[PDB]
Amino acid sequence: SMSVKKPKRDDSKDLALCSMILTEMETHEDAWPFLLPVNLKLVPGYKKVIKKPMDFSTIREKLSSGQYPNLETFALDVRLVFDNCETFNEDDSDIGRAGHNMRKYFEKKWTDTFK
Repeated sequence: SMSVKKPKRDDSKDLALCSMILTEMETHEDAWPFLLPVNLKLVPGYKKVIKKPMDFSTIREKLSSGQYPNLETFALDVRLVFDNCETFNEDDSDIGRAGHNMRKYFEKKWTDTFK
């Protein structure tokens, strides 16, 4: 509350560490469905169904331009990429399996880096 604060967690490395995680996601072999925005002209149904499209390149631009106020907003966009993927793709498809794998990969890096 006013003049009553928990001890200050060091957040000065968060930007660099989120960049490193994102590099590792970008370079994973199953990253291909997620690297670029879904082409809303060429993929029927995507525009209407997925209210908030997200992809790694868009996260990279937002990161590089100070559009994440803190590490939680960064994790919310990463998770959005995988939540979108599950919304649009069957579990038993290459892209559906890609999303589950990437989410797992992300969550481990996240826990090991910050928890």
